[PDB]
Amino acid sequence: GVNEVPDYHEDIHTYLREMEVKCKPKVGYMKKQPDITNSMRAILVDWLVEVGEEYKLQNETLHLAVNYIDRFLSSMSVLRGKLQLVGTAAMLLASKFEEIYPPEVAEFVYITDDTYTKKQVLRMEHLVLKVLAFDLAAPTINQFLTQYFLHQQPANCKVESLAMFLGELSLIDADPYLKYLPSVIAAAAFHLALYTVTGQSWPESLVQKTGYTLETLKPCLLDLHQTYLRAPQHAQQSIREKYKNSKYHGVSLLNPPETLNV
Amino acid sequence: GPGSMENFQKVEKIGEGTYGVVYKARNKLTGEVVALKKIRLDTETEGVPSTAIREISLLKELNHPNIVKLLDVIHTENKLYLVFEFLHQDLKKFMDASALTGIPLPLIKSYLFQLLQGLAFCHSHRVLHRDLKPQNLLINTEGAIKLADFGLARAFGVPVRTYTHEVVTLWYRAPEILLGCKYYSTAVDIWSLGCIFAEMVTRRALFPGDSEIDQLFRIFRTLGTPDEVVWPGVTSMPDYKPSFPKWARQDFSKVVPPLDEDGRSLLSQMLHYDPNKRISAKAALAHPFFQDVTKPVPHL
Ligand SMILES: OCCn1cc(Br)cn1
Ligand SMILES: OCCn1cc(Br)cn1
Ligand SMILES: OCCn1cc(Br)cn1
Ligand SMILES: OCCn1cc(Br)cn1
Ligand SMILES: OCCn1cc(Br)cn1
Ligand SMILES: OCCn1cc(Br)cn1
Ligand SMILES: OCCn1cc(Br)cn1
Repeated sequence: GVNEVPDYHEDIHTYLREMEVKCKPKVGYMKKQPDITNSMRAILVDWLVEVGEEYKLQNETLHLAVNYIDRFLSSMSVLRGKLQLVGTAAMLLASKFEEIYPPEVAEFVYITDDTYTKKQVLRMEHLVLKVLAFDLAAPTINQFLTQYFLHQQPANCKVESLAMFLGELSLIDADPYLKYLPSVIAAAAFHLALYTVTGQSWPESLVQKTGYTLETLKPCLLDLHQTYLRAPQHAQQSIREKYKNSKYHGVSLLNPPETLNV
Repeated sequence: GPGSMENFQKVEKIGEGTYGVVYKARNKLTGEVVALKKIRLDTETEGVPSTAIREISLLKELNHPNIVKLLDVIHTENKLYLVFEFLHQDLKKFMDASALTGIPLPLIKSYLFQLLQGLAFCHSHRVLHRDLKPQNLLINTEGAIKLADFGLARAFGVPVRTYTHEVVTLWYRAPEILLGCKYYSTAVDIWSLGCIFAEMVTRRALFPGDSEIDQLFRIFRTLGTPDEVVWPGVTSMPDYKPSFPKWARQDFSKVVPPLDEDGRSLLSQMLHYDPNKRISAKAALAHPFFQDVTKPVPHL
């Protein structure tokens, strides 16, 4: 498993843990944002989910972009007219960072329905770079999830996809999920997926690796379990539509468990 | 970043990169000699190049004595200057100046050890270099060698996903890439250092192929054509062909005759076919080759 980098996985995990704390957005930047709301951010993220589906972008790219947006909005006040330009530049930067074949700038302009010019997008690109001080190699929920997946006895695709889906759902709702770190949402997502599919629970081995227990994960878990139950009703549905696709094993069609016994 | 172009004084051109020219420059207030890498964003209709975004973001968190330091980024709206720590020479030029004498074994040993430290640090921080070659390894007057040119580097996840296929200068490129495998990992950087290690001893590239197929054939002719025994899954790989000639593995003492038993051991593990068995930068630091290692200065 050199693909699983056995000589470095622990060093990497430890490092991401440190970086996730340094790249964390301000919990509650929206109260400090005069003209935008969590509702508008949900709309933006859901849109970005559809953009990534359309340009066949990695899941990582979506997660990076959301990170960039939240970090940006943590220090930069933005008018609702401009929120999408931030988002577009975030997704462009994410794509150039993470994708073998990023979509061209023009394609980003096109998906905003000429709301914005090529010149405006590339100028926000620079501004976002300036605000984040090129600090773009951010830990995401997925980077944690993929390592946690290695602890399955044995690997179950349904688990893997369901945990991806739940972690994605959390990107949508700044309240409450801005208050939990990627590593923690990923643990909650993993456990919830594992329990739903196989009945099993957070592995001792992941307690060893992460330090997290069901005790420490419980608050996030209760929030995530709620989001799962109410997801058919949520005003944003792009992620559910996305996760009906066979690519992801149709996991958005699986029934959430009514209780957790936690 | 505290930087502004007025405090720098250009000295001379020192090379070209993937974004334009590199210049040696002097900080006029501190005295510090730096290397400026200019990116002409003006010629860039697609905004800031992906190569630059990766190089800056990745080198911003790689602080290590054997990785070249990004000191600053000056982001004018017209141009982007990357301010780097300055180093006198690259390992390629030094090998050309050290011909007929050869690099002293102590200096090879020092250099390899340092390269392994820098790379271990890269790998430990989720970064693949993906273009290790002597041109991209910089040396100073104090006997330091440092990984440079992160324009092709990539932040990886665990396990790895499919990344770019066009990776690594051909002569330094690992078989798993040549055979078109869905997945490549940290092992591809070790392969490169493997080639570099041989190259430091012989003063010539170990596998100087002109085409992908010629590169493979040269590797196979030196290390033997791999089968399922030495490298399980090889015969299944996208660009494996059963028609491949089947060369015998040559005795490794004949690949690099001047090299001692410990050197041979180490090199053999760096050039193992199977990426899963290839030695890691971290493990290699403990190799007995390095028992008596010191850090002498370049001798020229
Ligand atoms: O300009 C309407 C407000 N708004 C922007 C986004 Br993106 C979502 N809502
Ligand atoms: O309503 C059309 C404009 N718009 C784009 C977003 Br994202 C939200 N609103
Ligand atoms: O809220 C943006 C998503 N995110 C947060 C961290 Br730390 C990494 N990604
Ligand atoms: O926006 C430029 C700030 N900066 C400094 C370094 Br080193 C990298 N980025
Ligand atoms: O506008 C010229 C500023 N400058 C360029 C170099 Br190289 C050093 N200083
Ligand atoms: O060989 C040129 C010297 N040098 C380049 C950089 Br980047 C740092 N130092
Ligand atoms: O690279 C593993 C060592 N080896 C290669 C052949 Br062919 C035989 N042994």
